[PDB]
Amino acid sequence: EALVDLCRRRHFFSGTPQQLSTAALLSGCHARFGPLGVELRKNLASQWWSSMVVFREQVFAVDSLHQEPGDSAFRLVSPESILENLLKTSGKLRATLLHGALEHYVNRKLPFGLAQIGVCFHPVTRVGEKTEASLVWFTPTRTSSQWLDFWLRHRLLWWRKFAMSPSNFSSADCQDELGRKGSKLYYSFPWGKEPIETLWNLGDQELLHTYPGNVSTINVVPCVLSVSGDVDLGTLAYLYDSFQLQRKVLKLHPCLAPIKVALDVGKGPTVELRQVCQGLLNELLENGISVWPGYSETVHSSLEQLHSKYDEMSVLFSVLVTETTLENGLIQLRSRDTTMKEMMHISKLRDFLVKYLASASN
Amino acid sequence: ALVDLCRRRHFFSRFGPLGVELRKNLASQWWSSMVVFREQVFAVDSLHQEPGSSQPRDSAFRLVSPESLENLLKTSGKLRATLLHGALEHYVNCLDLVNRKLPFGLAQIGVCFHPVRVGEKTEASLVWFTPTRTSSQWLDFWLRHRLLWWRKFAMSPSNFSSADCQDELGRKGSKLYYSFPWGKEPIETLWNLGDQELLHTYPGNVSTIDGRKNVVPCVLSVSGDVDLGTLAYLYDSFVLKLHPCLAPIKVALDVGKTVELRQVCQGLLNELLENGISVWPGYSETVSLEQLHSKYDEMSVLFSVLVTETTLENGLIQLRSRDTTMKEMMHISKLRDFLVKYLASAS
Amino acid sequence: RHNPLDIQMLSRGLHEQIFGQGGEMPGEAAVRRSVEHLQKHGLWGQPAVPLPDVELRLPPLYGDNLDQHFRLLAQKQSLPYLEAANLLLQAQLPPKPPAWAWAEGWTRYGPEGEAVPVAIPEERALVFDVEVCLAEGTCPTLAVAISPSAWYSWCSQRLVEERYSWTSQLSPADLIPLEVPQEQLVVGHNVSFDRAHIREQYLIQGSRMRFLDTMSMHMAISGLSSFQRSLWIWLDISSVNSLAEVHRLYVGGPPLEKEPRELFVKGTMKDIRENFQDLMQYCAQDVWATHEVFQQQLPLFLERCPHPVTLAGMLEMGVSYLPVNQNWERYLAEAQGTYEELQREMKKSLMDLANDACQLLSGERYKEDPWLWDLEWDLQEFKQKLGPCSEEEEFQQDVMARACLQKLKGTTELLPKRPQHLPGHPGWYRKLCPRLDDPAWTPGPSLLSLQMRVTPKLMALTWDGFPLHYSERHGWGYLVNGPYNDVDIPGCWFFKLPHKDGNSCNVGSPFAKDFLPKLQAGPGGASGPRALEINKMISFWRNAHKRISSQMVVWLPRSALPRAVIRHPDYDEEGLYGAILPQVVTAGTITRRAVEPTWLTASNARPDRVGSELKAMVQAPPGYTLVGADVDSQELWIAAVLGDAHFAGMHGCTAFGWMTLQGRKSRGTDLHSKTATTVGISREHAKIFNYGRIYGAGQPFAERLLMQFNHRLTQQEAAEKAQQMYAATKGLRWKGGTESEMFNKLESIATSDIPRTPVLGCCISRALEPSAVQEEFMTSRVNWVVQSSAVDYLHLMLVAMKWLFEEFAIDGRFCISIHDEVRYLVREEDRYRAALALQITNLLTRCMFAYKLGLNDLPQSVAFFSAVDIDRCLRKEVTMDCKTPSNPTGMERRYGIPQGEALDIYQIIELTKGSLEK
DNA sequence: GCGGTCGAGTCTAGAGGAGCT
DNA sequence: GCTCCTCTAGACTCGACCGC
Ligand SMILES: Nc1ccn([C@H]2C[C@H](O)[C@@H](COP(=O)(O)OP(=O)(O)OP(=O)(O)O)O2)c(=O)n1
Ligand SMILES: [Ca+2]
Ligand SMILES: [Ca+2]
Ligand SMILES: [Ca+2]
Repeated sequence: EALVDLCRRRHFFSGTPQQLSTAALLSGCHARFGPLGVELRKNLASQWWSSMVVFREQVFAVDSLHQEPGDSAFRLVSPESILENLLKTSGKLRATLLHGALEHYVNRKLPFGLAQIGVCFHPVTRVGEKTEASLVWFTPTRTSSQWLDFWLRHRLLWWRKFAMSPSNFSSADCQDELGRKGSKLYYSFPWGKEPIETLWNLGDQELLHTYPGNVSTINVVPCVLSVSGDVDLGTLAYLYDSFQLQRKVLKLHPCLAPIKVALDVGKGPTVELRQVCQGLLNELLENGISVWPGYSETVHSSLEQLHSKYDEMSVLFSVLVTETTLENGLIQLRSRDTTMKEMMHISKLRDFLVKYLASASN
Repeated sequence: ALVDLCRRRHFFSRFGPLGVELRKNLASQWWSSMVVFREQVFAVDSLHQEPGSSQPRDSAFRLVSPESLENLLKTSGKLRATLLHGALEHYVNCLDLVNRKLPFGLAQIGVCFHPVRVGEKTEASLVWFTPTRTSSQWLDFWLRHRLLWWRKFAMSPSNFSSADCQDELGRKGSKLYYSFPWGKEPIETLWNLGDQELLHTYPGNVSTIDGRKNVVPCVLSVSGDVDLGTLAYLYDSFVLKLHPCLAPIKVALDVGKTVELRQVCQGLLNELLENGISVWPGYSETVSLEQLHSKYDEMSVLFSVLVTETTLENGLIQLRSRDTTMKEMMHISKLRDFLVKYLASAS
Repeated sequence: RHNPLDIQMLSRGLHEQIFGQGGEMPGEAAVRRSVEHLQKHGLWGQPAVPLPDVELRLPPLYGDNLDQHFRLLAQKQSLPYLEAANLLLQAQLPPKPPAWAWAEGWTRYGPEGEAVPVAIPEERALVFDVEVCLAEGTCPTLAVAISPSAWYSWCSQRLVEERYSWTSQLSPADLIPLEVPQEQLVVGHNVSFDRAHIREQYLIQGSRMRFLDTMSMHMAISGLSSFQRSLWIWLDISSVNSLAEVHRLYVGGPPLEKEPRELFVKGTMKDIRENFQDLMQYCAQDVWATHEVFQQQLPLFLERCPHPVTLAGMLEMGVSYLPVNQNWERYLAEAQGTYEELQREMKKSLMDLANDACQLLSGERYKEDPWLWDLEWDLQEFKQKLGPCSEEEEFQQDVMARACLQKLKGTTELLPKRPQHLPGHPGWYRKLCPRLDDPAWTPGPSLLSLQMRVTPKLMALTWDGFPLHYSERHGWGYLVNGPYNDVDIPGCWFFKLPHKDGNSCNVGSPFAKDFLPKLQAGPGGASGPRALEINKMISFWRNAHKRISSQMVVWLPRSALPRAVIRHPDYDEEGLYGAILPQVVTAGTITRRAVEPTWLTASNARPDRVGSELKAMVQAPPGYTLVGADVDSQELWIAAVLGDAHFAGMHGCTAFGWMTLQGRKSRGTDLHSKTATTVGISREHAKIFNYGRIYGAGQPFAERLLMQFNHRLTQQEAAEKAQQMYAATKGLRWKGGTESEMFNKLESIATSDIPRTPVLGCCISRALEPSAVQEEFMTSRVNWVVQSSAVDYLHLMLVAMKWLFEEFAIDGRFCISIHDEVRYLVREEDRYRAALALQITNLLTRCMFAYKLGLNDLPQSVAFFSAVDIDRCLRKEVTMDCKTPSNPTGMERRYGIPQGEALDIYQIIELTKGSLEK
């Protein structure tokens, strides 16, 4: 079975089969990510945000509107007023977050960064939207090449960190219209390599057409590196990479998997076991471990199908609370990677999960 | 006044960096309390633009490609005004997820575009697909639960209020309120729309549009303004005593009484960040202790940590609390556990 | 412009000013025999297109012939240094002073033992020995030296002052200053260690001080081959390279005391600061032994190496100099980072293989896996010993659930004191996965590694499509060195993995260095083959990262860089420039071939080898060009002209000489391609086999090598192949082979009473003469003849190039001679004058080699360098971009090194108008 | 009192040389 | 063709300690 069929069945992907085409996926004109896909994309954005603004000094946060003031960008025309006046004063949707970052330039050291995650609109004319995570890194002119090289390898290491096969995340070199230098990350999708992330060593030009007035506002007038990764395309890259391209399992990184614990109840008595499982679920959630309540599911299925379903959904750990749990506290914990069943005591379960999820992230 | 304090401390720009962090915390609390803790409530992702209707009565701005006027109101997409219509298109999408077991919920925190120019507000919408007979019961349940949620993080839960009103079609609904200093502004609103709303988005077969029987749910919409909600929590908390589960910055490290202290602070900061505690690295600042106290109070920092020469001699770090403004001494290895325990107990 | 064999000899413009006017013409019988020999192999009657003729005004050759010209050149070169060697040979030395001075610089003690403040020895001859504490750093600690009528000592500031603020950055201000601010000779045992710790030798401009090594002269006089070294641990006339054994062999008497208190290999700063007065005494006695053995060796060396070219080349072969820049630290940092990253990737692939291997437990599927069937899969058991709800009801249900959970969490009274360790996992897994209670626990098989007896089963390694199997009795083999019957695997034949020590040993790691050329991951899964690719990528840096990372780089500041760098616009104030002075012994073998493990290697940059661009990291400073010219088939041509001189008086009279001269690689008519076509092997292996055959390696060596390169070749088939491959070239004794006269001359000049190199006349080692060793080590002597002739070729090249550089004032310097390559660090303006100088040096060297053999002629083919690579970083071709797993973007993209131009003699003449004047 | 478990001890194969440290 | 030195890491064996 192809990956996209799996990610559509297990709600990583949403949309009609006419929207599951490669061009439709890579264009962004339809809501492609199902619930689990949105949760995985949120995990990816969280990893990006922590590793780039929290674990990283001199990088900050930026808020930008979905409308650039005053190109192929779509225009916002008020139907109350409804051609010459529609292209001079009408607002325009943003195509990249770079111009939003340059608006928050100071609002006084160097180097620094202005990282942001948001939605950008792409002509496809239809309208396509992609979630872009942009780091706009300012450097003195001399160090720009060195900082570009450092950002290229750091971003490549970050993208390969969660990757089962780090070799697929390739890199290259490119030049833009004005001859500026820049690199371009890739992922070797089965059809071909796509630029999940690009870096452009934008010169002094960018601060000129966003601050065309006094130059004291923009003491070296810094360049711009414009690191911009596509987290929708990145999420699809990690959905293709986790699949082996046996047992169908999305070997997603424990820091990216949407569902980490999958509780369940063995047999009768139903009321006591379900009360215990609810208490355990409340215990897990307080620390911050994302659980999938499988005990409340009225659709009953064999253990094999349940385990296969949890494998496909990239569930790290599967917990079973049987009637014997009421006596001593032994719950038959199972792990996705090995598929081997433990008999861990209740008091150790939460601590073991926290320790595992702290070792995986470090 | 409060506006000056929010402006200087990066809460007001609208939302400064601390304001955006507080809004992110508020959205995360909403998400947890309405999706994670709450059963059968899921996430919905939908595009910002709408397919585009033929009715000129809509005030939503249209999307026109510059590469191409009476046809601009026919086949040109428009920006969404409310998240309600986006949720209704995922009804089938999340129907199989719950195995078509009513009731089930859809939640989403996105951007809504309303004509002010074009204005953008961050609306956190809960759309509940309840059967018709239990419509008012679930409506009152959600009303009281949302009122409790909004009062929980507030120092003064009396300012938050609720009231009723009626829709254009005579449909009954409840509106939550916050008593702003200039007067009540509804930060949330609940309507009992009924099966009519689901009828429009699914004009086709009825079977795809509650015990063993299946009925078209009496779709009621719970929509809250987390931008106006963040404004309400900034007004109410006024020194800003924001909630520990909402405050943007938990810990403010520093130094006092050099390179060894720098490394100690670096290790402490790295441990705190690895655990998951947001920290303000005040040791990296360019340069009084009372001024730092005032600054961390205005920024709503729960605890100010001071690392001094004694931290090398004894391993004890001075800890100051925003709530009590008193000094405490603790060993470095037990600061992380103390902070985690305090955050867990605050929730 | 032609010879009796239609081979286009040198043009009359050059020949009339190189060889003799009258000369001598080969007789009718000689020419007839040569033509018969050429026509017997079919090489006679295959004319080739003529190269365009060259008209140059060569520098006026001194003396009468080439031989006198060289002799005068080498005498003028090595005159002031042989004088210093003689001064040191006969001298009177005061006794070692009882005490030493705890100064900061140089110290000298004479008859009075006065505390003389010295900064420079100010002497032309100083035996030397530098002492460096290995643990603290490569910076010197102290050194004791002797000049005639003096005793010297210098101790670093790292000892006189006890502060620990010492950086890993190395600058010449931390080293031993010897040279004065003219000619000098500095002597020692393994001087390449001393020179690397000298300050004035880390400078881009050349130095007028030359270094002579007692180990090198010993290896020339009475050295031992590696087999003879093994047999030694002729016995009374030779010794091993160690100072004590050499002193016992030459001087004898009271043995040198090897200190068991090794306060320099496993000691600290304090261990030396305390036993200073005893470590200096040991160093002083080492210096005394070196001086005594130098006295016993120098007359022997000058007797056994009479030609001044030998000593001059040795004095210039040992001043190698490799410049570097700040990209060396980037090379090391990126190579180590990529090594660690690929090690993590390989470990994660191994853990993933293990995780995918557990699932064989389900249903006991492991019993059919060809690799994991014999592991321990045992299991252990645990032990022990409709509507909403009101707020009040919701609170009550929450409290009840939490209370039930807390009640359940109190039953720990039955669990055992010591928790079990993963009883649900199979037996072989619990070993891999760490203890759940460890303070450094990580999930999964976090202890898995390549060296374990599991990894070549999780990778499912297949040797020629055969799974790898381990037996305690025999070692790592495979299942289908013979079918051992100790192993009783049902239906399989346990063939051991071939080992470099034969079939009497055991193999414990199929990831050893010997197995790199061969061995692939088997069934599905893209993590096994990826792990093997990671292993092959890292192998080089794994086995040689200690040496490369520990190379004693010294970064010069702007206070010592030449003006031809600061003014050059490519120079940046934020880059550190320096050099690496390779620690190479000038005569490290019986051959006198220089030996060094890292720099002097045949390995070059590859797209499948981490850190393999190390030579490409020798980047000339801004303004300098690494003008160099790999000698086009050096040793093959040397052996060819030897055979030509033996057979007749003209080039090409032997089939080997024709193939070397008239054969071309484009048509596959040269020696290597002809051998490959006749046998059916690749050119890379044919090159190794041919160069080994030129060294006198016997037929059994060829049989074993053919078995090794192609394991499908049996013993009998390899024997037949090697016999046919040697009969066509060596011949039957020889006569009837293309190299009959070549090998006959080699054997005749190796079996003489005192074997000599036919060009310079240097003598073979006393341990290999027919009197001392009788008729033993024929292969060693035959190899020595050709390889020492090649060393004589290098000596002639160095003498000629130094003469050309000094006469015409070329701002150059010898850089390195990696095997046959010869690189020069010439300034950018002189890159064409230096190219012409290298062409003239090649011409004169070939003419000298032919003249000392009596050929008295030279073909136009070999008269000049094919291409003098003008470049800025060492590399085989100027078009290479040096893409490696540690350098994915290439050389030009990453390090900003533009490609250079591989010129030619005609282009050089057109650029320089044929004249080397300025 | 006794079967399981754990920390050396011994052995062997490989890897830097057969020189300087 | 044939050995030597030390340093490191993986595996079988051994007795000594301990909870049932
Ligand atoms: N089996 C071998 C092969 C090579 N060498 C060394 C000694 C020679 O000095 C040098 C010769 O290498 P070349 O670069 O001259 O090889 P070719 O030029 O013949 O290779 P090709 O003509 O294929 O480029 O290599 C050696 O000692 N033993
Ligand atoms: Ca020495
Ligand atoms: Ca010594
Ligand atoms: Ca060559």
